[PDB]
Amino acid sequence: QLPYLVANVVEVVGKAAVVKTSSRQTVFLPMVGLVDPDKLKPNDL
Amino acid sequence: ASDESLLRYGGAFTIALAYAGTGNNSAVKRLLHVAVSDSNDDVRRAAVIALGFVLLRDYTTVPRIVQLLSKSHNAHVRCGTAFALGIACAGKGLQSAIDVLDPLTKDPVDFVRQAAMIALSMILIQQTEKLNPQV
Amino acid sequence: NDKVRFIKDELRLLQEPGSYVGEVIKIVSDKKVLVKVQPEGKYIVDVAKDI
Amino acid sequence: HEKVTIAPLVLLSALDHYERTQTKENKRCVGVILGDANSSTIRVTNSFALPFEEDEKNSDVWFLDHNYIENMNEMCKKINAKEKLIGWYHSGPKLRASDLKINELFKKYTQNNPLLLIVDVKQQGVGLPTDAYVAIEQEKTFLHLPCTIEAEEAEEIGVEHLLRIRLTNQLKSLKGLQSKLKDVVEYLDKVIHTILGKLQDVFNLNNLQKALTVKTNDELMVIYISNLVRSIIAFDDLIENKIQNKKIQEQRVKD
Amino acid sequence: ILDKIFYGVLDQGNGWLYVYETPNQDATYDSALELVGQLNKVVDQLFEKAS
Amino acid sequence: DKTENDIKALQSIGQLIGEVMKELSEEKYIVKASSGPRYIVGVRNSVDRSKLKKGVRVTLDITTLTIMRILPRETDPLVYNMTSFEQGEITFDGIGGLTEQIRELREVIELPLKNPEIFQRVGIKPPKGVLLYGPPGTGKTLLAKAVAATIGANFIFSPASGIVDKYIGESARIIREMFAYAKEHEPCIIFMDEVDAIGGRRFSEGTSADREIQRTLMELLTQMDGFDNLGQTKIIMATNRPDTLDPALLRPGRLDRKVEIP
Amino acid sequence: KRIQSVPLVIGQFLEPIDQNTGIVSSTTGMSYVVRILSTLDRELLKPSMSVALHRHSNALVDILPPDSDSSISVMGENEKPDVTYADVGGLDMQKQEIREAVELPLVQADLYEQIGIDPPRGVLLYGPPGTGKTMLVKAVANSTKAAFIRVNGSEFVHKYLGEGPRMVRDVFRLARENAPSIIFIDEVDSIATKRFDAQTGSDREVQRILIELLTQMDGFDQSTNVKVIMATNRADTLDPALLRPGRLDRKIEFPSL
Amino acid sequence: TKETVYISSIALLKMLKHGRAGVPMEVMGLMLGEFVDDYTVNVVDVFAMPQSGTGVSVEAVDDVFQAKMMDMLKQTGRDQMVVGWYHSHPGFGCWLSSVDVNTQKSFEQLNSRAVAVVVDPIQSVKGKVVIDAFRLIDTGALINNLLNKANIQALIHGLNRHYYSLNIDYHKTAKETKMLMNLHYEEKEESNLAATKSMVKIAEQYSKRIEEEKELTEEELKTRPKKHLSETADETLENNIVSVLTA
Amino acid sequence: TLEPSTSITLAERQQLAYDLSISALLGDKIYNFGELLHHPIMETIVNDSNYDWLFQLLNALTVGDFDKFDSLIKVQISKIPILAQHESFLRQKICLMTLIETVFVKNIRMLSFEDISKATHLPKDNVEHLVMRAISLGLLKGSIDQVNELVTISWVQPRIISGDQITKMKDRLVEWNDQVEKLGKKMEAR
Repeated sequence: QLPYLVANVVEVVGKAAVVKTSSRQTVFLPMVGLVDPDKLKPNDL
Repeated sequence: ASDESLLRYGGAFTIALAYAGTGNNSAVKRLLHVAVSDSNDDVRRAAVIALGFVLLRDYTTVPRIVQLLSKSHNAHVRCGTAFALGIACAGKGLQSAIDVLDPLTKDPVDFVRQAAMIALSMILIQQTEKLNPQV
Repeated sequence: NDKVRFIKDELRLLQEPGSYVGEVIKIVSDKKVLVKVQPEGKYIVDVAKDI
Repeated sequence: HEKVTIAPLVLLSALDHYERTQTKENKRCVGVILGDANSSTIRVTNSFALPFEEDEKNSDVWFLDHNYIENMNEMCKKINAKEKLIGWYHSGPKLRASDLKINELFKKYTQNNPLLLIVDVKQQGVGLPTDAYVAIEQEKTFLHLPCTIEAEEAEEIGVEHLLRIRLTNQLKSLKGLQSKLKDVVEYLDKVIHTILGKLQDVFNLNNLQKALTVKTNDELMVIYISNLVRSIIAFDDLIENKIQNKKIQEQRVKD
Repeated sequence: ILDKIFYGVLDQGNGWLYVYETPNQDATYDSALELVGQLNKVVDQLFEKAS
Repeated sequence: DKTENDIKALQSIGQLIGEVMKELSEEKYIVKASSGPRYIVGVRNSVDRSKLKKGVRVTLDITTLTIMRILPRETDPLVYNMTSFEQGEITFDGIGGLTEQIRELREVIELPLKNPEIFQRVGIKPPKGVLLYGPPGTGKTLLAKAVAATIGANFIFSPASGIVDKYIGESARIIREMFAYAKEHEPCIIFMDEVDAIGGRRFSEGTSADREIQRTLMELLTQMDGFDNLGQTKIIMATNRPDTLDPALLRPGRLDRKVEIP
Repeated sequence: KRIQSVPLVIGQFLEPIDQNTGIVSSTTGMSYVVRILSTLDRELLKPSMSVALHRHSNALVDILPPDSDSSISVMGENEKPDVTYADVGGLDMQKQEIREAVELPLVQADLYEQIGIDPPRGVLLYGPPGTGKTMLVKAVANSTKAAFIRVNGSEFVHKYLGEGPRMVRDVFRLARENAPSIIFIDEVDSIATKRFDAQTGSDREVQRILIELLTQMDGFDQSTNVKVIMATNRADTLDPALLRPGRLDRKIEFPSL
Repeated sequence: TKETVYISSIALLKMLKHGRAGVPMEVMGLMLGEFVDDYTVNVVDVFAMPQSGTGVSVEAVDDVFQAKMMDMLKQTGRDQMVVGWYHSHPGFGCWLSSVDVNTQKSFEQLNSRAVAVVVDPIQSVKGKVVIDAFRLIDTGALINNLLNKANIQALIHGLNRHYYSLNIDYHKTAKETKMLMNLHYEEKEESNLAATKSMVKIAEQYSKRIEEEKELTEEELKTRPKKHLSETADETLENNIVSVLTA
Repeated sequence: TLEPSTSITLAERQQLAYDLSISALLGDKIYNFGELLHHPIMETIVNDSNYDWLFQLLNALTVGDFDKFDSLIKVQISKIPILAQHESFLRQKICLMTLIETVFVKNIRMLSFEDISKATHLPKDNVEHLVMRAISLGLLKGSIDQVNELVTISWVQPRIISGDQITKMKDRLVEWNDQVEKLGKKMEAR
């Protein structure tokens, strides 16, 4: 549900993924398949 | 020996009452000892209140025992010395009691002002202007 | 005895959000003052009775 | 591997639970713990009381449910996901015959091996309350596991608000040796290495500290000289106090 | 040897080359040297005050 | 089971990244969180201290603001301020009949990249920076892609204006990222599209926005002048006209090779 | 102790107002009047210094070595820079010129003062860079065995109020502390070619950065053990305060001939 | 009279555990126990409600959840009745969120002795927990109990309900208190280990006190500070007592 | 992992007991018969195939006679060829254990070179070579000085059986305890 937080990414041990939020802040989430690869594509909310 | 706060508070009044009149060294040592070595805020105040009852007959001595304690840390202690003097020096008009109670009267801590005001009044009851300039 | 008491006062002081610096724009004769604070926007505030 | 971290809530719950259910000596209180344990550090992050009863005919005959376990972990999950059950709880009376025997039943609905925390949660003992054990058979074979505490940032600050040397360790040492001797005598009698062998020759020579004393001594002069400068310093500060008193007296005489 | 590049001495009479430097006694010497210097300082300061 | 895993992930929280400005002590660091301000932080559970160094990205707690784990540092691949095309999308041999330009470009680029060894033996450095000047519309652009294709170099296309962010240091950061990544992903072509905006001359000697241009331009001259040397990272500048290149660039040692389109 | 501990915000001390009270500007934009510790009030108290601030306390947690950072990218320190007399021979006039201006006060401040001539405190270098000039600058730093601090002078050029003034302040302080040192201003002409004739407007943000550089530059370097070397792509005129005696006193030419 | 709120070790801690993880963007929940009033109110225990996407209002008390949790607690001895409700919120001295009061008011038609307690973890990371408890006023109690109070009398004939602050206290048993302080075995055995490794590091710790002293003496010169020096002297004495003890 | 779960067969236990008996003579590393008294060689696994050899081995190990080696099993099967390398390794094993219990009640890493020779019953060069191998094999370390005639290697090896382990433990216990108690007493008093 909105109000929700979007993120405008421009980015194309275990795997680390960087998300760029539109609050202009970089955040750590893992890309170990807890967070799927197909939920990242540049230029996109 | 009961580890309840209320009961340790209650223990201090029991010496004051039991040993009342003429004072007894053993009785004062125990009460001063609780006053110094117990850090509980009810307990320290009750053990100072308690010295005044022991010491009603020998009332001259109470400003010296409580001299230190009046300028000592923690407001409950300072409260307890106001009472000590108030009970012990009542009716006599001891000049030394009044001198100790003066700072405490305009103390920041509100219940310290309160108890010193009650205390001053009991000593200085039916003592007048001219007899005492200070009143 | 003094040293404990000193340390307690110091501790009360060491709990604070700070004071804002501002510039008095103009004083109102009803006991408001108009201030531009550098921390924030512009505010109407109540003149102190300590000054 | 193993390295076990234990919530202060675990200890304090087990305490309160035993009195509040009116559990006497000669009845056990048994429990469950859950958290995260598929890691080198076993994280105990919560726990819960389990219904437990034992019979008059033999007291190693007993009742534990599994249904209170079926649906309670799926309420643990719902506040904090990752707080499923791996094992179990005990308050004592400790090290019974059927204190082995909760293991084979608790193997039915664990995901590794039942971790057995016996804890003296009447807090009556002296020293550790935590009699932690990995629950392995072979009988009450019971290899102990050393480790309590580690907790959350919020909890530790809260802990301190609630609450507000060589000899003690030596006395413990004496008691263990003394116990060890008594055991060895008993053990010969019943029957009719290396650890003991390092615990005698090694210490024969404050004892160890002797050999070290040679090196200690040189540095020991140095640190002594440092304390001497400090004594001089106290004298210097002292002289000022004497003058302060001296001044006051002098002003009182002028006046 | 005489500016102590070589860790030893000539033991003449045996006509053999032997170590004298069983490594450096004096390895905390400088720290001690300061320590003396502080203590002297102190003694002087106290004396002024005294009189 | 998977939908149930989405709630579990929602209680398996992320945490923000910042980059270490400098380490004061092993108990005091300056880290710049990406939410903006600078903070003094200490450490917390679950770290390595041998992946610590200045200028690495770290992970900081949301509610404790201390170093929970240490991350590698990352370029970030982009398509916004540096669009990267490994190889080119058009062939070098297939565009022959543009022959003269092709050969000059081979000889400056290909030979040092494949064989540093020959430039090294003589004792004169490998070539620096190349300029293509004359029409972009004759198929300049085709040539730049085409050279990249044969070397297998990483093609780095730059929008010069996009190097023009209006924030503190974002503009420093891009030059720095572009170079660092060139060294890792070397061989590489760094292609600067119409250089007048990161390498002006000034509007009229005056300034409106032509100081942003100077801020950019000093950074390129600095990398060049530096201890870091261009030879497996090649930079190629392109502009229609040479009459809004800076005099700095026109001086040998920031461009030395100047290819003209004949 | 524990109450005043990490996490922490960074601020800067502007000045002490009275006893046990100081004004700080924190880097965020919020300025606080705060207490200083009584054991930080005497004998460790500087009128402007870098501080550790608490984010609830509003009190002086710690005093920091001055190197507090900015949202601009950090400047470069190169102890012993690697360009060290590469190009030589036929630079005869420019090598001699550098040598008496730049090297000698760093090795000995004290001879200049004893003569009573002013030491060069700042020098301005004009003529091309990266063609014989830079090489010499780097070499001198290395031979005097001072830290080379390569300071990006077209990088003030931040677009915000003052991060940039805070950073210059940190750098001059830190240079006097880590003496001997070179602050090398790459393109000074960026933050000081403005208004000579009411042309080169749009330079209002660098005017604060300029004042900050002058107060730090002239107010130190009284005996000179820390050199400032100014560098310009060819030549550019500067605003009158740099150019006058007491600052850029040597003005060194690279020969046309 | 009015309430004084004794929170148990496990209750206090559970309040902090749930509230922190449920963050602002809130989780909500129930307090359990009982008391006999006029000077004794006890919070024994607490449990969490499971996050609902409408912030922390009356709509977020899941009645099936609470009912199932209460029954299951009961079967392990720990169930009792609701003595109030707690949560996590932005923190306010006039009531932590608007939602907590509007939830509290619905409760208040049923109860007449139910508190709202919230701890705010924003201000509980200065190393001193910020925790509040407030309740609304009731008529015929807080005027019958505590010229007289003109103020509070016009206030109660007026608004009928308004925030008032409830005191924070603790109560814990002796059993807890004894067996914290042998944890806070690790401490005794840890103490031996620490002594041994301290003597190892003493090479450096030696050298810095040598430095401290050089500063110290120099300082006293310049003045002629004294206070530091005395503190500076005391500390050095403590450290040697420790160095000697080790060995 | 055969015996405590049953499922056994007379054929299988015949192979295993006889096979163990040949292998135990044929090679070792720990000690040559103490471990076979906490080590079922014929404790109702099976007694067939002349398990007398195990007891014959302990007598043979002590005397260190060649005649006894042939009369241990039978000539050819005593030799192997296994025993040709084996006798030196086996030899050091008897010496090491016998001294380890005996020399000092505490267990200290001081041995006379002489009394290692006298006890092992071998010439002066030979023992030099045998010890040389023995340090290589580990369970030792700390650094024997082959001049000073000090076998000064550290105490660290396992100690045989539950028998004189227990005697030795009592003596050592009274001493470890007594030492602790003195330190404690002195501290207590002041």
